[PDB]
Amino acid sequence: CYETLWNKVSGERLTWAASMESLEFYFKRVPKNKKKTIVVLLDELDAMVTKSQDIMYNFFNWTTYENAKLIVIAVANTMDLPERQLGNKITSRIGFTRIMFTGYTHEELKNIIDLRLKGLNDSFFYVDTK
Amino acid sequence: GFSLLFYGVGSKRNFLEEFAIDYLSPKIAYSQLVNSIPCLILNGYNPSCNYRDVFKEITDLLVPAELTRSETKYWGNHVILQIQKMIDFYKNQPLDIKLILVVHNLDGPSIRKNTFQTMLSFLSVIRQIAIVASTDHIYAPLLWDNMKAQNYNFVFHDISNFEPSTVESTFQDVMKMGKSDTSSGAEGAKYVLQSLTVNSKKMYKLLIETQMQNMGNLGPKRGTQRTGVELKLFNHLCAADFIASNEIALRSMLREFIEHKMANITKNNSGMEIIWVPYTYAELEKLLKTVLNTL
Amino acid sequence: FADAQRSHYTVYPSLPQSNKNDKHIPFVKLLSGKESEVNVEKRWELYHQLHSHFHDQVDHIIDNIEADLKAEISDLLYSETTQKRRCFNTIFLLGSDSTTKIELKDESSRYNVLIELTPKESPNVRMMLRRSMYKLYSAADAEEHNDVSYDLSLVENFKRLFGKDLAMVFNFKDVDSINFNTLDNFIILLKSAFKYDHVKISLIFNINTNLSNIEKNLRQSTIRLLKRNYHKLDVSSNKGFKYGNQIFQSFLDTVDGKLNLSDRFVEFILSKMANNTNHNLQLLTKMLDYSLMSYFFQNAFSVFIDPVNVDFLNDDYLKILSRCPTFMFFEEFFVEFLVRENPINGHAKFVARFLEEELNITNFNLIELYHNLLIGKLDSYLDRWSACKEYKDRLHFEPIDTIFQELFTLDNRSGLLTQSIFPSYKSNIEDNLLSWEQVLPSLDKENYDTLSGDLDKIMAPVLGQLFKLYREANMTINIYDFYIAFRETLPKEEILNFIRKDPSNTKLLELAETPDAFDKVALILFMQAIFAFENMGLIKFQSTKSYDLVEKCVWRG
DNA sequence: ACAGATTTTATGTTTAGATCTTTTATGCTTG
DNA sequence: CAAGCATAAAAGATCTAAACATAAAATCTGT
Repeated sequence: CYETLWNKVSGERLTWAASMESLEFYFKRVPKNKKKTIVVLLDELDAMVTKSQDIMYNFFNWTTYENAKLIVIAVANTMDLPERQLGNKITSRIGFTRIMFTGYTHEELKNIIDLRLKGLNDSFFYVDTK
Repeated sequence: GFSLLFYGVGSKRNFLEEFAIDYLSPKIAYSQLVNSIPCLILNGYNPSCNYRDVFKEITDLLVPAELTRSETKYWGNHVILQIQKMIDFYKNQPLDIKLILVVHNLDGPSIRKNTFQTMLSFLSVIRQIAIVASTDHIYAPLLWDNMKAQNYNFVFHDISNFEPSTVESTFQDVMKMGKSDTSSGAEGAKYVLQSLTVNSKKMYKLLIETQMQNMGNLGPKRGTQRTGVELKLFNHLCAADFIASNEIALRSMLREFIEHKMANITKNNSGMEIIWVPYTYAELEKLLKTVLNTL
Repeated sequence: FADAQRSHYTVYPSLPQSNKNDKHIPFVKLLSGKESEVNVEKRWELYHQLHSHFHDQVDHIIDNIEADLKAEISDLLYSETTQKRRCFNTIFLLGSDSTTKIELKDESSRYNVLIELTPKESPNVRMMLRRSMYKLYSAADAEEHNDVSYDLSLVENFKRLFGKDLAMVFNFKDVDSINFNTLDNFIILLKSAFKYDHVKISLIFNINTNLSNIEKNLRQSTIRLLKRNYHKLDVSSNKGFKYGNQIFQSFLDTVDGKLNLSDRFVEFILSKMANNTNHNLQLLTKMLDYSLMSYFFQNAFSVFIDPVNVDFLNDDYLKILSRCPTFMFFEEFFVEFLVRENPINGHAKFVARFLEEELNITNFNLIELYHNLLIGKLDSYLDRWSACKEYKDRLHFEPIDTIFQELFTLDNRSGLLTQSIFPSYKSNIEDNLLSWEQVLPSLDKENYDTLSGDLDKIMAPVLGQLFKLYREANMTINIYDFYIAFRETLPKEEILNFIRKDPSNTKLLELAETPDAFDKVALILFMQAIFAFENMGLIKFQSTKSYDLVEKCVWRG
């Protein structure tokens, strides 16, 4: 996931270590005058951390730098993934907005289904028996 | 060509060191002829003594020839094969000693295992090095077979002076009489870290705490590589705490810990550097709460 | 840092710039440092020349042994076997140390590949096979100057690959150590390589104990397969007694009549030789060399071995030698009874040669014969064969008639020889520990100057004092009662007085006023001593969750 | 400055060493 | 004494980290 980001922000192809150092140097030393903001959607962060505990730290630390203009939108299943994985001190020294999603109620799911069939419910169709 | 052994009650560490460093080396240097003969002294009472590092020192000092690809054999141990090649090479060199390998407490915790004993057995056949050793255990001669006794070619000598062995008891606890975690080696780490440096203690505390966090994320287990801390992660954490500014200072001050086996640095399968402490989680917590936590 | 806390740290000492011409010599001036330096130098050079003379012959004998065994095994390997190519010939080397370079003869049409396998390099069958095939491929390619997978099919394709026949010889270095399940499976696997009619296999088993263990462990079918061609070959340094005799004769000639062997010394040689068979010749060489170097070291008269320096006798030499018991019982007087060479060595060599040429007796120990001749019961050793009855008339030997042999002899009367090569390790430890009086010297000249001139004499060292009670203790010992007894054996007021004797320290005197200061310093000493015992293995501890009991491991004597 | 020499990332392959878990060889213990 | 009861240690499942190993792409070195 490192090199992909680099390959999507730099057009070059680098290995994972070189991508790590390149992204860190681009998020740390390049002045804000000559950079364009990046929005990263770290979908399924659960699979990224595993034994490494490296991806998540790098991505939640690259947003701490003032030079870096990065809006990391991480998404996961377990609400307590950061505080467990990084530790209370690190998850406190990094201020990130936490959002929790609750499963839809019956009314909400009925509304979703009804909205997805607004154009077909109680409709007239011409059908040929042939 | 007689490797020499000292056995008896009391600590022979001071006596044997006095013999080898002050008397043996200058005298053999004078007789060979200038510089004194190097003296590799090997502390066997330390449970952190490793045979890989000992042979690394011996090959850094003596500098033997490398072994050819054919001589490597199919996955065979490189240390023993290199030693046998050294024996073959040294069977023709002039018979003048180029190193004395002092072995304190030859029957200690991490020095009595068969691998390092086999290494020393093959190493002592080399006439150009002198193997002076000391033993303490009563059943110490149980460690040597017929072949190992032949290769050692010992000449036992009795030294008994009832010395109190202050240095030997340092590496293990005495309040619990040493009955528990005798070969852990954490007590020596506590002793060496008690008064080392404030910044080194602080960064060691950071590393220990990160390792405990990783263990919790992952029963008392050893601190293996899978749970250790990444070098880049550690540098970032230290920079966030104004401990080590850059790579150079951190590596320079960490080499001291690496050489004393309080920590180890390896490379993961993906190539990421990892630094870890090989102590048990309970031992790590005790070390944190007894010396680290007092600041 | 603390260097004592390190491990395997090299140290380069700073040698002093002060030096002399020839002060650098291990030999020291004997007779209270009265002998001249020229005598010491002459002793050093004669020792070196004699050591070289002995070890040259020892090396020649060793090389002869290696060459003879290699030639014999190579001859037995081929032996012009007419057996059909349906089984592999096996050679069981009975009691062979795994130190030999089995040479395979070069054949124009057949590669001869020696594949050596060891228990460390054979965890299981697949690794046995992979290592064997790698060695085969490497040796074949080196001889012959794409890749092939490491499996038995490399043997199948060998004739096609290299256009030559194959002969693989498997040398199992330590066949006793390998778990015989994997060895049996590997042999059964090798059995599958007989469908090719261009490959011949030869197995060599370096057995150490006997064939009884091989029969017991190996499967019956494998033994049946091996039995088709096996050759029990007994190769060993201790078999036949024909090699220890050569080394002993070499030593006897390198001392000639210049030196004499004491009866008790050769008895000790025989006793220590009888207690070891796997490695015998090397132990004998070590014992002889150590005795020789010790004799040249702690004997002052070794400088006078050759006649040329007999005139170099001084007043101190004659004064010391005047107390010789042989002289009491009995320059120019000494030489006329010194240059007389001992005929014992020549007679022994003649007897050995006479019996080994035409008397058709070979199984005899020249060391045993020499010891018996030294005692003087040569008939009791020559009558066992019951064949030299008509030759005993000319084999009679005139009894021992020699004088001044105390000064030129090889013996162990001070016990250094037995306590430096085969010491009573545990017994020595217990003898030193029980009677500490003879280990730590007792001094009273400077007891006034020392700070503890009244406490050193009264009491005993802590570790030995604890060992006294430990020996007088029971099999299982409660720690509390042991400490109670140790403290009761400890004097009370003297410890406190010793504590008060130091005014420099302040924490010690602060703790001194505490009423149980003695009761806790004694406890500290007890923990130190019990830790030292645990380190030395004298005592052991039971389940650490209880830790209230200990067991004695080693008993005295 | 162009091909060789060295390095960097990226596995595969055996050996040496670890802890968990299950079973069962040790003690503790009345007559 | 055996059963009961307890803890303990052997035998092995399950696994990892290290030593030993090869290889293709990109970097660093001399003419």
